[PDB]
Amino acid sequence: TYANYNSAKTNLAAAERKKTGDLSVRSLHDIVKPEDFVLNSEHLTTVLVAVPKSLKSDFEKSYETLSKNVVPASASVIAEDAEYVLFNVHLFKKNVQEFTTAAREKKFIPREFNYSEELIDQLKKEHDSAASLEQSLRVQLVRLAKT
Amino acid sequence: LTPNQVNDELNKMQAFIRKEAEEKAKEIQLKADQEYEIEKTNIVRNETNNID
Amino acid sequence: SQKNGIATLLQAEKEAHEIVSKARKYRQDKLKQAKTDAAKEIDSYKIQKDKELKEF
Repeated sequence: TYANYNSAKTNLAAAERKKTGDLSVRSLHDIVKPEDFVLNSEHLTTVLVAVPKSLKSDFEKSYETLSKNVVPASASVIAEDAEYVLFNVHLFKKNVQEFTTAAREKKFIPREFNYSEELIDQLKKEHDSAASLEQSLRVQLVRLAKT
Repeated sequence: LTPNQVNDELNKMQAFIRKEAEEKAKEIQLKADQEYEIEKTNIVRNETNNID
Repeated sequence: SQKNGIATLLQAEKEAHEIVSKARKYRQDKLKQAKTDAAKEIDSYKIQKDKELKEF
């Protein structure tokens, strides 16, 4: 019972921590799928994520370093993450080196990750499973303690 | 203009698409030639054995 | 909306690649047909040799 409670608490802590998005990938439920590793692969479309300062010009300053190899569109960063930049921008995988250089030069600290439909559904299922496991482990521990 | 420069860069990206199309066409032509040669060579050999 | 040109280029590349793949498949089918034609020609030459062998 104690091990089950510990595992459920760890799952709940992971679920709570992964939903921040200040310096990492935010919750898939709050995330946008298209052009964010959902499709957007190869030459079809593009996906990017970084935190260059807290302004669009700085994001444009970072995106200018990409050399316009692929997805020349300027990066747009707008979110509440650390009251600063958190972007879902275009950087094609055909220019993965240029995609990285779109954020590396300006120290944007990119936080891109896979957010496909399957990935988002799996993340939602994992969060729901963590919550349900916490509740079920609490009930099981209460019953075990009563016994 | 940077958006105009963005348009030029998008055209350059479309050029990488045209080069990819040319490479695919060249690969298709090479496959066509190789398949035709192999089909002409291998099939006749057994046929020649039967014909002889 | 900033990726409209990127999507257009992607569509052009995908259409060209699909056309090339269809042409390559048709070329494989044509190579198989050429093999069939060569086999039929070998059979006809064998029949002619059979007339030639009958001449012997």
